[PDB]
Amino acid sequence: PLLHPERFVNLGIEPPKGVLLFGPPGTGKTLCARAVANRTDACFIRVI
Amino acid sequence: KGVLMYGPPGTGKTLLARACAAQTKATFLKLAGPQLVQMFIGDGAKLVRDAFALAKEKAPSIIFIDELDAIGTKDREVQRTMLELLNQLDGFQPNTQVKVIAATNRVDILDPALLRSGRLDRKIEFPMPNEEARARIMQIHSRKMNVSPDVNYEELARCTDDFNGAQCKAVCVEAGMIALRRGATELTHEDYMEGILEVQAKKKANLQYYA
Amino acid sequence: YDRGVNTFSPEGRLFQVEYAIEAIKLGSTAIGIQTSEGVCLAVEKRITSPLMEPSSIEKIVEIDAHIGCAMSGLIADAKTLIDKARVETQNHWFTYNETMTVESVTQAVSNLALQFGEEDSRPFGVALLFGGVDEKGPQLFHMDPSGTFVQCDARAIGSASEGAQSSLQEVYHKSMTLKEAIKSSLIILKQVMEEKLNATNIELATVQPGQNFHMFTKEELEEVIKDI
Amino acid sequence: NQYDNDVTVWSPQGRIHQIEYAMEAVKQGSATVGLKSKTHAVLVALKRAQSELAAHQKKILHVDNHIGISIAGLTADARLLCNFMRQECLDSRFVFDRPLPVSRLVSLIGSKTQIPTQRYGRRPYGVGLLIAGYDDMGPHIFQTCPSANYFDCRAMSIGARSQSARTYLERHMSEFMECNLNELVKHGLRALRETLPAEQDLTTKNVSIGIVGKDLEFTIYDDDDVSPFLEGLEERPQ
Amino acid sequence: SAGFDRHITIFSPEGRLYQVEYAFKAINQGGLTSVAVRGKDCAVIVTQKKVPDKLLDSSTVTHLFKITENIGCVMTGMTADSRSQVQRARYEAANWKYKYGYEIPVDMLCKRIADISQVYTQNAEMRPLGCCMILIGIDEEQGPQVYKCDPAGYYCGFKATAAGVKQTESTSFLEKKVKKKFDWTFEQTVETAITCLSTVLSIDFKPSEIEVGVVTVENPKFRILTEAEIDAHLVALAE
Amino acid sequence: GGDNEVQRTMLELINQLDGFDPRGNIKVLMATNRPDTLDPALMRPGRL
Amino acid sequence: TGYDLSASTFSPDGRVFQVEYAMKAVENSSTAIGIRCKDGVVFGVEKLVLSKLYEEGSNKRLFNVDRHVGMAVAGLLADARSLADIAREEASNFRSNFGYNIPLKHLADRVAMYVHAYTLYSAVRPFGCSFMLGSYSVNDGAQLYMIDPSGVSYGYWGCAIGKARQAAKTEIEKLQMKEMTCRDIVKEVAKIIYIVHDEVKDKAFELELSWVGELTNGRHEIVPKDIREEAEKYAKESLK
Amino acid sequence: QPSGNTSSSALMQGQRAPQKPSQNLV
Ligand SMILES: Nc1ncnc2c1ncn2[C@@H]1O[C@H](COP(=O)(O)OP(=O)(O)OP(=O)(O)O)[C@@H](O)[C@H]1O
Ligand SMILES: Nc1ncnc2c1ncn2[C@@H]1O[C@H](COP(=O)(O)OP(=O)(O)OP(=O)(O)O)[C@@H](O)[C@H]1O
Ligand SMILES: [Mg+2]
Repeated sequence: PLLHPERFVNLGIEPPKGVLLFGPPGTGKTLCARAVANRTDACFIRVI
Repeated sequence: KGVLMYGPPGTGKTLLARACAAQTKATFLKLAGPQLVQMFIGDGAKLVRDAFALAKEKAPSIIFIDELDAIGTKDREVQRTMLELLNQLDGFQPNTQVKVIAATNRVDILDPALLRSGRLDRKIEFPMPNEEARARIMQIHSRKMNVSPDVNYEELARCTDDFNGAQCKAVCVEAGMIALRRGATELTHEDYMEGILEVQAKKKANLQYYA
Repeated sequence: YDRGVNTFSPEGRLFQVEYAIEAIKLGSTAIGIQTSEGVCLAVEKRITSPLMEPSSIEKIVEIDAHIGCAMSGLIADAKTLIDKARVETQNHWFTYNETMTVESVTQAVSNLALQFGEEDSRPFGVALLFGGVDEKGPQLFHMDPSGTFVQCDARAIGSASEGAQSSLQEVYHKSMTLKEAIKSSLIILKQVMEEKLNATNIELATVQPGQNFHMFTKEELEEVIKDI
Repeated sequence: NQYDNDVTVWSPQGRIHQIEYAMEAVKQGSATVGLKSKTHAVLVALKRAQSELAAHQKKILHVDNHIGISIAGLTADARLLCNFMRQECLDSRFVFDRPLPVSRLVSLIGSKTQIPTQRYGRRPYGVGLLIAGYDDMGPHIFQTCPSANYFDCRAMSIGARSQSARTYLERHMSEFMECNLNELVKHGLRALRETLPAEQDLTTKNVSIGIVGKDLEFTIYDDDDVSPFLEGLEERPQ
Repeated sequence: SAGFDRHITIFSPEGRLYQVEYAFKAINQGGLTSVAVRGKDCAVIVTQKKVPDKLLDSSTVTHLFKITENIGCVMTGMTADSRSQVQRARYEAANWKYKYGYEIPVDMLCKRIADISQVYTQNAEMRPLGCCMILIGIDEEQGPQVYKCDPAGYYCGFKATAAGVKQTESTSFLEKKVKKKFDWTFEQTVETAITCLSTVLSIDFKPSEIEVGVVTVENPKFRILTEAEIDAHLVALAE
Repeated sequence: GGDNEVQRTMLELINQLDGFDPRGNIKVLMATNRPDTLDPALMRPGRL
Repeated sequence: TGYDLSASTFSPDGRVFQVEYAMKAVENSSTAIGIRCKDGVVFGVEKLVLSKLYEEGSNKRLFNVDRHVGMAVAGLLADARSLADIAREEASNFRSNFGYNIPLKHLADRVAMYVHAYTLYSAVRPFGCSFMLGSYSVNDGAQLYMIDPSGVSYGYWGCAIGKARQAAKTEIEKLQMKEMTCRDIVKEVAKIIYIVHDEVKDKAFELELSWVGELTNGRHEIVPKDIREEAEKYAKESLK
Repeated sequence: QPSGNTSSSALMQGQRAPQKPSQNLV
């Protein structure tokens, strides 16, 4: 939705705005979060 | 002057209250219970009294109260706020042109705001979605999307049970995204069924001891 | 809440048989191949101690003069299946004075299997490979704890099942000879092993139409191995 | 949730959860359809493969010269009830020298499966039978469910994603009466492609057909005589 | 409180098991009340009938059951259990007559029922059949006998009996009534019964909603009083 | 005494997470290892 | 709550919960009405169609218990079928024992006792069917009886079972049933059925009628098609 | 579930007082 915002309006849906991540400890979450902060091309905010 | 209604949390009573507010012009005034507990000074008494004074001002006024019901049945703010509510409840003008709507999901305690002797009046129960409820809900929330004409909504209502309207909305959301995965031009009954499996995070495979 | 064999699930899935299905996962691998000339069968031995007697631990047992079985999974239950197989075969021969097809033997065994809670105990926890030569030629069948029949052209069971399945899929074809199948199976077994392959870790079995006897190879495995 | 434990307990809503939980056991297996004509009854089954080099599991199994059944669900109970079928038909033939009519056989099966859903110490039989037979009143198609309810139906379909077959049967219900075999077969098996996802098509390797007629004994075809039936059909409108 | 034995039949601390008390107070959901009295040559049972609709028949509601030619019974509590109980009693009486050659007295029959219930509650897996029992019968050199059986295996016979919902008041009223003098005459018994029910229920009785049954030395045969004769009795007592 | 303060804090997030005036191209990520101890009010359609 | 799981336990107040759970479970079945005229008994049942692929003869709720007894099952179907089998066996046993037709009252008591037998042990569950029995004899007239899963049995002039159990009997009782024959009852009960919410929010149904009394010489059977269709016409125009 | 629990504490904010200004502007 941040790069190609036409498919959703073309078909007629709306993009979600929230994702929760869960699994056992060590599974690999924070790594994916760090990965998306590399090719983000937008403001990123780390929160303590 | 005041009407209560209770039911399961999935009922979406907020929908009904909001739609009734749209169907009137009585200066819509809204409130939430927990947000009233502030700063350990029974401040909720001051906010309740402000609200009712404003209602008397804007005479065509509806009070909307939805959540707060615990008053310490097992905190010094909460008794004072219940006092403010209960006293102003029966201090209303007998002419009665302001109205009060209380829509809570619990009847878990009965100490606060007795429902008899004129303190409170009408009650409404809310059922859990019935058979027509599910079909109707999916059929309304799908209305924006392109849908194939032959979706047997009856089977969907059949398979849904213990499963409420908001989740039916979630299904209506999910079928579109699923279809976008394969670039589908419109939704199909299998897309809906896969959604009806997606929202509860189950996964389908070949178990290898059936059939 | 799957602490009962006699209980279903909110999605309809029995949660006791599945556990026995995965209990085979930690047995020992075993590979089998069907071919127009006959049936070939290979296993891993996985010896424990050098002080063991090698012949005391076995994986291939000959039910009859024209049928053989390979086993993986729990040790004790294999005996209870095998003796029943032998007894049934002899009873059928006595009544009808002929030899039955392997398919009926599998049928009798499975008919015993599916009584874990049917009568009036835990299900058996083993997996079996049946290989023989009936009137239709060579035959091979696979048997799992749920009591399900299936005929397979080539199959591997035990641990490393999926590891060897993909490798085996790419080289099999119907126009095949027994001599080449033995070599291919041994190559696969070499790749999947963790110990350096030799003549004291495997044991073969072959059955042929006109050579229904001699369901073993003994100490000529050295020349079968060296040419790899 | 504590009411969701066993078969002998009710619920404050007056339902028994175990029968409902056994109901979905029929939604795990493959899909199959059945229907009848003025003079013949035909059922069609989709055979599911296991792996690339394994034989496909069989669905249609022979019962008696005038009665056959399909199968959908668990495997153990399937073979158990098949054994019961054979035993009862053979006993009737031995005692009265006549074939047993289908309706009373179905009634006996309902009586048989009723007991476990009330006693303590046994699970219900989670299998979706479909019975096709011919008797003096003509062809007959019957269905059973784990809840011990047996229905008569002119056309039916069960298994995974079976509603599409139902809708197609509804929109073509009228003309099944007057058609004969060599078009009724393809008419019926046109219902399976809806079950199939749109990337693959029905082949000659994974389908079985069973037919029973007034003068034709119950016969099963697969993998060899399917080709005459699968030739000349309208491809899916993609 | 606490419930050590709330679920099954085992001993709590202080030695009081809790299922039988629940059985005892399960007797009141019938919503009825019955009285029984004894005079020197008569035995009388009185009870009321509730008919909440007109589509109900009138001959298929009576709780008065015939045990045998000289023994009659009345029931309380729930319904089906009563029918099972009377079936058992009929079976017992027939067997006794066949085995021994003379007639069953009321005492032995009552003891047989009590023993049945006791064995029934000693073991588990059986719900202790919650209904009360009242029987009357005439025998020689003892005269009229009235007895009552208890869902816990207790039994006793006594002059004035009440059961149902208002026993605590009817029994007290009968205590006050009987102390002055014995109800010698036949019709005084019916007097006392009707007056007791009228006072405890604080209402007079329309004849169509009352059932009474009497046995007398003149004719030990069990008999049910018809509408006309109860009309006569009521107008005689209520001038 | 001390505890209730944090309560206020979380509420100030929730009503600020939604309401009126769609926030827009602002996305939020939630990550945790212990999902079963979360307030159900977070799982409302529209928030997460 | 507790105390509501086993059928062999009492509540603190003193009532067993499983039987009344069965009571409130049977409510959802379709309403069937039994009525009696001075020379016969009439059974009427409403039966909802399912899908459009049914032959209309499935799920019959009228059973030939014996040569003169009627069956009016209502609830879960399989349990009803089992009870029908039990009643048939009992009737045949009595016929063999004494060589003449069972009286209605005796058979009703036997079946009620057998039904009651399943509310004591904790290894079984109570039945989920309440039904009716009816029979006409040249010697005893017309007899009706109704059985509920609790184990209570006694007669009526007219009763109904289903969702509108009281609503139907509200307008059934305004009929002076004591003196008209069942030929008029056949046409009026169809209207009785059509009165109460038959297809207000449903898709379709179908009605079946039984016949037993003096006219058939003590025989019990389904009504002939012509009379039933005529009653259908009268009722549907009456609805207008 | 009986209680033998404990808790932390927030501070007392009110501490400030006014002071005489000492600005020097001509
Ligand atoms: N699929 C994977 N591919 C590569 N590395 C992985 C993968 N899964 C886990 N790791 C490794 O896991 C380590 C840490 O993972 P990560 O920090 O994502 O864990 P986490 O699930 O966020 O844990 P926690 O919830 O305790 O914070 C990294 O060294 C990363 O390389
Ligand atoms: N009958 C209904 N028809 C359509 N949508 C409904 C219905 N009931 C609930 N919803 C859905 O529920 C949501 C709004 O309900 P909401 O979340 O306010 O529930 P509520 O029960 O009123 O809340 P609360 O927990 O505060 O009592 C929307 O997504 C709406 O679509
Ligand atoms: Mg992390």
